[PDB]
Order: sequence, then C-alpha cells, then structure tokens
Amino acid sequence: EVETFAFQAEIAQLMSLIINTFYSNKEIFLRELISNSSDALDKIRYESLTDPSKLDSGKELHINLIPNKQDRTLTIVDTGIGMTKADLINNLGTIAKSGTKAFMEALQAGADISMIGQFGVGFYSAYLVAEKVTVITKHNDDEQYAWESSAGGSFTVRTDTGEPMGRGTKVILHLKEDQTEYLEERRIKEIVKKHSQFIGYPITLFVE
Ligand SMILES: CSc1nc(-c2ccc(C)cc2C)c2c(C#N)c[nH]c2n1
Repeated sequence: EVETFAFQAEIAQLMSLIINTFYSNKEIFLRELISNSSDALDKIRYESLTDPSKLDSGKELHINLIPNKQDRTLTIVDTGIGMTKADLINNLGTIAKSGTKAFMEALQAGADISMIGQFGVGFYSAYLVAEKVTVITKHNDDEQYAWESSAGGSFTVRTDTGEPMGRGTKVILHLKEDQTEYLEERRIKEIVKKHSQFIGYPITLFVE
C-alpha cells in the first residue's frame, strides 16, 4: 500500500511560504499547472517524432479542466509524458531544491509569488487554493501511481488501481473552503483567457 516521504527542507519551506504568505492574486495557480501540462505534452510529442510507438498509449494531445462542485475539486488532466515512480518522488520531475533557492532569493530581491514558474517550481502554486493535491500519473514504462500531499512536510506515493488512464498526469486540487470560485465556468474561462490563451494544445473546460 502507502509510502510516506519527507519533503526536502527547501520545498517544505517554499510550501509553508506559499501557504502562509498573504497574496490575493491566487489565480496564477491555473496558468502554472496548464504550463506544466503543456511542457509534459511537448515532451511526449518530441519523443514520438523519433519513436511513434510512444503514442500507442494515446495519440490525442490535450488538456482537460474538470470542476466538480460536489467533491469541491478542480482537476487538470493532460495526456503528456507522465512520470514514473522515481520522477514523482524526485519531486514531480522538478529541480525543486535549486529552484526554491533561486525563487526565495528572487523574492528577497523584489519578485512576487506570480513569477514562481520562472524557477521551475510553479506546481507548488497549487497550494494557493488547494488544501490537498493528488497527482495521478502514468508514463509508458511504468505503473499508474498516485502522489498526495496536504503539505505539512510529507507526501505519499502509492500504486493507483482501477481508473486506468493510458498516459499522462492528472492534478486533483481539493480546494480550500473559500476558494470555490475556481469551480465556476465563468471564472475558469476568464482565467484561461487572461493567462493561457495561446497554449499549443486544445484545452477543454468540462461542464457540470
Ligand atoms: C513531466 S510529466 C508531468 N509533470 C507535471 C508536474 C511537473 C512538476 C511538478 C513539481 C509536478 C507535476 C505534477 C505535470 C503537471 C503539473 N503540475 C501537469 N502535467 C504534468 N506532467
């Protein structure tokens, strides 16, 4: 069943900072998560220009936004390259130790939280609006895994059973009680239009 890991001290810190720092422009979380999905989809793309059997786990390269009012969740699904178990543990494939260093320094020197994606740690912006984040992932080589964290210094990794996905990553944001605006069609559309309107892959906003 479930393995528990300690975040590296630098990530544990960034996350406390993201969670605790007063910052009203929370919406940038969606641009950062769509920008990582797009990066993951560029990667599966690049790979398949030399090995087309890579697209056998699925040819459609896209991004879905799925809000669920009853579960209070907003899910970003992509059919990107996915992460193997080691990717997920090595904090979701990021240089997060060195990025938090560069980021926390960039903040000292006049940056604001909205620039987080320049240091390749934009994922953690999910903790502006979510109390809990589950990342379900499937890379061609490996199993389907679930990663989960409610911050506080640890995360879990397990094998995910059932809901097979073929290839990619889902980020499920369990929203905080007072960030439910991010479940509204109108607000999601406004934010994609403000910050993500020239992404290179179709983004579909699901209706409830
Ligand atoms: C390289 S495969 C991959 N990785 C990520 C991702 C990247 C970095 C981090 C810290 C976390 C995730 C889930 C996403 C992601 C996010 N966030 C959305 N799709 C993704 N696909």
